Amino acid sequence: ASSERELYEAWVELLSWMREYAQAKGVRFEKEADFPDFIYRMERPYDLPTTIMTASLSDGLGEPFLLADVSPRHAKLKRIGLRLPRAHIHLHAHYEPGKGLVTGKIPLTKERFFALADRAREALAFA
Amino acid sequence: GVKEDLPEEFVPELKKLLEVLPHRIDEYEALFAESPIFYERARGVGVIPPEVAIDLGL
Amino acid sequence: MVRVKVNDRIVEVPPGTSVMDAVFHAGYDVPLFCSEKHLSPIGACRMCLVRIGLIQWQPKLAASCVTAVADGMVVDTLSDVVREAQAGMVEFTLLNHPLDCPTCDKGGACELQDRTVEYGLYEKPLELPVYTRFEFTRRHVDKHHPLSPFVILDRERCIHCKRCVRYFEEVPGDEVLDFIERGVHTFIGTMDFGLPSGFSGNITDICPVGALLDLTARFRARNWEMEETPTTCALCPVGCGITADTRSGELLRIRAREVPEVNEIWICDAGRFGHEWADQNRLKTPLVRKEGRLVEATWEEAFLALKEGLKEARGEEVGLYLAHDATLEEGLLASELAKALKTPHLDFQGRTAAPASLFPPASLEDLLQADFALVLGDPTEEAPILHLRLSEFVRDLKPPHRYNHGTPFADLQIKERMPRRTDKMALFAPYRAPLMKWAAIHEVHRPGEEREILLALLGDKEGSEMVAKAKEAWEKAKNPVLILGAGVLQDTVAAERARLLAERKGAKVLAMTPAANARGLEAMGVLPGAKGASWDEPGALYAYYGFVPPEEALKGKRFVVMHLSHLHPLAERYAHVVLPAPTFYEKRGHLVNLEGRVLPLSPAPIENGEAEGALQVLALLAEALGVRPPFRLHLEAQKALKARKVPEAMGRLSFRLKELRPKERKGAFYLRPTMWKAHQAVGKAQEAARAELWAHPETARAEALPEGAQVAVETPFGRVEARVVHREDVPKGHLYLSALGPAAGLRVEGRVLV
Amino acid sequence: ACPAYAIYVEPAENDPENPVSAGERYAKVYEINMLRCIFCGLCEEACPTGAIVLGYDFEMADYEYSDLVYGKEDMLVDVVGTKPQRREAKRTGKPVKVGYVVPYVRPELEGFKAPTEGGK
Amino acid sequence: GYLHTGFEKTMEHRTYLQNITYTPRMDYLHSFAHDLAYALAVEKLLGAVVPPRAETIR
Amino acid sequence: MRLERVLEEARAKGYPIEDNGLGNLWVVLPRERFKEEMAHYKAMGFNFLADIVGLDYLTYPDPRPERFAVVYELVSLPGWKDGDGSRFFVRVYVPEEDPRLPTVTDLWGSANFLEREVYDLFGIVFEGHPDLRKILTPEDLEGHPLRKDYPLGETPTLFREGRYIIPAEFRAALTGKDPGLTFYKGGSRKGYRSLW
Amino acid sequence: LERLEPGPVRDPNPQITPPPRHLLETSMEAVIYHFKHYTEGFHPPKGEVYVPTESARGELGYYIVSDGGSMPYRVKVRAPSFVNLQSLPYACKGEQVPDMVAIIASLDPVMGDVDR
Amino acid sequence: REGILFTTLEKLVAWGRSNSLWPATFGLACCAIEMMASTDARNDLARFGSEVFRASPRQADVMIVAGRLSKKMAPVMRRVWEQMPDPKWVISMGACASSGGMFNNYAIVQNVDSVVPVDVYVPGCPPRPEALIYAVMQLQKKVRGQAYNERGERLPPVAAWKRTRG
Ligand code: SF4
Ligand code: SF4
Ligand code: SF4
Ligand code: SF4
Ligand code: FES
Repeated sequence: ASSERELYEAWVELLSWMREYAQAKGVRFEKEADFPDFIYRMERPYDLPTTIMTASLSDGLGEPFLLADVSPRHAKLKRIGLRLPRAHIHLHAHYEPGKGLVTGKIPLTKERFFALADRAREALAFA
Repeated sequence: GVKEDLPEEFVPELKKLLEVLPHRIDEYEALFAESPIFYERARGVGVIPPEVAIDLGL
Repeated sequence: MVRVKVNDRIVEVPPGTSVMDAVFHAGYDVPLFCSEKHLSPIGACRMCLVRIGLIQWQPKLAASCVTAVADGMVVDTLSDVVREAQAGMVEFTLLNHPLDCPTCDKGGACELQDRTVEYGLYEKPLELPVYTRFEFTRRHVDKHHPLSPFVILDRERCIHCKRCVRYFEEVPGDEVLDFIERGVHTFIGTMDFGLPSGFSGNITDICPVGALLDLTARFRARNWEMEETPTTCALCPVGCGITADTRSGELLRIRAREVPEVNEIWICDAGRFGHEWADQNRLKTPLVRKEGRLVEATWEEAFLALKEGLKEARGEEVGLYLAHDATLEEGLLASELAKALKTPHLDFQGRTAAPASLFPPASLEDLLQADFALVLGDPTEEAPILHLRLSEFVRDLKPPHRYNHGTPFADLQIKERMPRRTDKMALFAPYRAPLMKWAAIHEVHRPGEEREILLALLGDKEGSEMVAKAKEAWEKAKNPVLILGAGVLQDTVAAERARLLAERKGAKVLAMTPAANARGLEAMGVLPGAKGASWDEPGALYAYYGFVPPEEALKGKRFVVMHLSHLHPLAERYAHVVLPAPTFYEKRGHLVNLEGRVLPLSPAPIENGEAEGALQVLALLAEALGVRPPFRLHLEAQKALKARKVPEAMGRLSFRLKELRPKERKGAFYLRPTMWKAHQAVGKAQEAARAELWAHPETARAEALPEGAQVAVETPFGRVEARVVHREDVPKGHLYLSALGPAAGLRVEGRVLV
Repeated sequence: ACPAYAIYVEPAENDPENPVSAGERYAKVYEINMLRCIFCGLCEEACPTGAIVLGYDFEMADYEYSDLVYGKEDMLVDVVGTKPQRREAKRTGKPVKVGYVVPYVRPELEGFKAPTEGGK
Repeated sequence: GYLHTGFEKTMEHRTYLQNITYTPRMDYLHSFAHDLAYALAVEKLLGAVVPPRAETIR
Repeated sequence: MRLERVLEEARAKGYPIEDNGLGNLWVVLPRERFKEEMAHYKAMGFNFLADIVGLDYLTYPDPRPERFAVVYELVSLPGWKDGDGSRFFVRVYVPEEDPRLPTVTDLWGSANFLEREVYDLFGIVFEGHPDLRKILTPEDLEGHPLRKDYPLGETPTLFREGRYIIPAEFRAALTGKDPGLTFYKGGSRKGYRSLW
Repeated sequence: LERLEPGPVRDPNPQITPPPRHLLETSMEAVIYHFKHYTEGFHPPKGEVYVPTESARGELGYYIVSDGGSMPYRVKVRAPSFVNLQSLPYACKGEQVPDMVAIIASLDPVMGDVDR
Repeated sequence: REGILFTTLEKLVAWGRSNSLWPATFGLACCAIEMMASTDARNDLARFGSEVFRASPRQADVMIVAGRLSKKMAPVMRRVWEQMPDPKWVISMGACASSGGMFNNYAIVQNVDSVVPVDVYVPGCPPRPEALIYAVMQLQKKVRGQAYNERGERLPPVAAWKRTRG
């Protein structure tokens, strides 16, 4: 319901992290997508806390090692997903009220995400 | 069908002008039927048989 | 033939054929996505599912296309159930198809889009529409991934067009892609990271979405807006039909034009991307040497100059030396002129020691009916896509049935992922080739040895095992086609020996030349005079130049008139008049295709400023010389062409011109037959078309060379920087240097400049 | 949509760091020849960005052909008048007016505030 | 016949939608009638129907 | 209904009878027999000859017997003291070689000008017609203009820095003959209709 | 006015009608059809058609042959006033000279009919 | 000899000329019907020196080329233009005239400015009457010389020295 909001707020959060890691390691970031519902929004209420629907971390070859996508506004089954290229690792962030934002059921933290990132970055290291 | 809905504003004004017009129409008519000069300019002229109206296409 | 009834109409159509094609012949249609022209089907799209009676009705809707035909068959396509299903599959397809239409640049060419709207629509007269049943979030995956210096990849475009992956197998038989993860998690990728195949770019056209696009024209124009100008290629001697997509009188994009004579649906990469020089700074106002510098002049000012230049000239002092980029018309006019006013020679830039008028040409379609191909040369470089035509030959395919639409869209005769032969061809290159992938008979020869091979096949020298097996094979090959290089045509003896063998068992020849329209110009007698000289050599003291010649050419002259399209270092201390010349795109005239076929070249609609063809300019030199050539226009030239006895619209022409003027020297530097030409090295292809220097690891070592770097080299054909290639297929004792521009097969002298 | 073909549009792909429009494509050149503009309105209907929204302008007229092919920056929601109006208002130093009023804005416009019964 | 365009020609070189531009551009008076008449023709052809309210407005 | 005594006759004379499901009907005649046939109709109580549309079928994506075809629309005005509302077309395919055809000035003085137009726009000389002149077009432009063959006459539109549009390839528009970017079409894009 | 109440204002078959623009936001299929509609525009089937109508100016009608392209293969316009003008030398037989002006005017010329 | 070349005269006479504008409309289009509108009934023109609104160049020198035109009209218009007195101004009214709106055709004449020189364009087909007012206000101050172009460039106070006057 309003789950939505905290999720969005979480999505920003996560994104923020993605940038941080990006700068931290100096690794390449690229915003991928923006909301359809921003484009074709044109007088109908927009209030999303960012404009960004999809964004990714790339190796420095334009090849991502990590993709990060939010669900759109009215697009049901609202979750945020991650997936590591060539790994078949598909992560489904739910939000759980009374907890926070959970990875399956385990609460996400930044470090979790960093660990995922480093193992990605270093392992797959396509370039 | 048309591409969007009517204005609401359309309704007042539409009534309004229907009120005024009957009277107005009359007053234009009023200029013509009398004015015996109106007669003397118009009546005789503009002739053509109905039959020929179709033949030549009217 | 097979008795088909598709719904309400019957057709004969011989057996082994796809239902699909008869459908389209019948004027009935279906949505179609997987299978395609010139390619073996798969079932994957599943769009060609119909029901059929023969009279009952199948319990499962077979992909008609995949299935063969049957006599007395009924095909049902107007089925209510079909239409419903079509929509169905459409919806299914659309499930993750990311919304991107306005910025989609598949766009007008989004055939997918068009099928959607054709065949789609909800099952319900409606009083309220429906659009979906879907509503969940889509997949988000990969985009903005540059796949190549020419090609951008945004992955979620793909419909799982399997076409390209398929292409790579079918057409080049060289693979570089693959599906990756399974199920829905899947997606196609490369692990080449930039695909080093010589044919690649066709996939842009094949991509039935906009995943693979020409970045160079990304966000530059829109599909519909372009004028798609069918015209002719000339950039390789195949000179394929092409289509110049243009807006603002500027070349947006080259796409294939699908003549099934000189390609089918196939283009070289060099052809498609190697066009930016045209899109770039080019000569567009006449120049003259002042006293120290070049001066912006008119045509008139030049004509005055021409008279001046021809006031102390006898016309035997004058050299006419053309590019290998001249039309029949310009040829014809040169011919007639050099008659009229004798000059000591006519030549053209790419011209060789022994013509292709020493041999038959052949057809590509001829080459499918063939037995064996004995190959000496390099299809990949010289005649690129012929390489591919051979691949098909080799993969065993017999000529396509062409009907009331030409090509069908399924190969049942051949079926993908399946063998090829090696022993159906013989190969001679002086080094490495991709052909060796399919070759077992392959041989790296020394440069000058080619003749000897020939000699040995005739049996007056002793071959190798390969050459022996070859000997045998040529016997056993009842109608083989002999394929001849640059190293062949430029070396008299080799040519002679070939000439013998190919006569002995009479048989057609495919003559790959570094000249483009070598054969037309040959026919137009643009060959040395009896006293003569070559295009490379000086033979005059004044000159007309359709091209930038050899350095040694420039010395031996004192008035030089160049009709060029750009400036080059060779000119600003050797020029006396430079003039603007039109692109081959925007040139007008007729060319003699390597097949033997005459083709017209459309003028392209492009900006050019001033650039009034060599036709006019050559005419005007003659005007400056007191000689009216009987024509100076296209129109009269067509007449005059026809007069020379050529029937327009792809005549086959025949003539045997025997001149066997020797001219070889033995160098230690090679002119390697290359796939690129100097002026192409601009744009993003700047690097792609830079020079390479190949040498045996041994000689590399011995000269203490860095084998990653680029090295300065000085040749009498210019100073090149060249990446250093180790390659033991090059025997030491020669340096193979990638010859940008025409000219190959030569042993040439230069120096490893330091 | 423009039957007059009244639009010369050079496209471009936005800056990734500094995108002039959030999109990946924008209009690097946006020209309109008002000398034949159809002001289709269908124009508006096709545009999906709702970029194009008819104004309330009509105070346009000048002496020179090629001045009347209004540019991008003249075609914004950020200008304060018509080209001649504005050009006058600098040389004269006078301010602006446009002499129209509506009952209220059109919802479609949602930037610029026009005189509306409460301005002129 | 000192004026003329050849609308009839031109409109074969524009879309159906586009043609609706042309229809009131040859009747200074009742513009909408031309338009309607053309509309109807098309509507008939592909068999499309029009809402009652639409028809009211029309 | 006035129509019907024509219809049985038409059928009797074997003339093909076109019909659109929109209830529009043509009668395909030869040139020769037309005049008299049509004479008989007016006699049979056909009030009003509304139209003459000259047709150029230079290029069509189906075969037709002739390139030039005329079509009359005859009507019976029921609001008149005679008539039944009986409205129908007559189509008459026309040799390109002879752009002749006897007038119907003879039965309506409307015709006069209508046929004049048709001389201008398509090449047809209607036999027995007083005056051919253009009544609608220059006589300094020739070639019986408004034909498919006949030029379309475009000019590039101009924008800053001379940047121009050429109309005739700008268009994403098409004809049925035309294929566009697509290699084929079917479905909707081969037309569509409804019944529901 | 009596017969007026809420209702959709155009045909809701989105195949043949451009869709509402408040839904591009939503489905792809929308987007597709929308895009398509305003670019290419539909293909009506092959046919000729005519409808007679009463204009203010008289008998109005369009004889439209479409070949099933995106543009018609014939647009004939029935222009009443033009036909009505044929009857002018007739109408103006033996008339008086100041009167002749009015006699033209009274018939109503809209030159568009005529000129086309 | 036209009221110039002393400080006084030129301003005087120019005020005279500017304020007395007598429109001769050259209807052949929809423009006319809007033009009669443009005259009366909401706004006036009599306060801009106009009782002349009618067909004599023998009454006017303000040429309003109002509407889309054909080939047949070019010499006609030319001649009509010629049969005006020596100072004379050319308004090119509306899109239909000015560059030929939405027609590209042999029949039509596109870019009316071809036939005769112009000084004022006023786009829009239809435009608003009021735009025309704005235009003549322009034209007022234009012939007053208190005008430029959009590049600050000055211009003559007449239309009639851009091509030959007579
Ligand atoms: S691939 Fe086709 S359907 Fe998809 S966004 Fe591109 S043009 Fe649209
Ligand atoms: S990239 Fe294109 S051609 Fe290749 S499989 Fe995908 S949809 Fe088919
Ligand atoms: S194969 Fe030759 S002819 Fe064909 S596109 Fe390539 S260079 Fe041009
Ligand atoms: S610009 Fe418009 S109002 Fe003026 S003549 Fe042209 S179509 Fe008519
Ligand atoms: S299943 Fe795709 S074309 Fe046959």
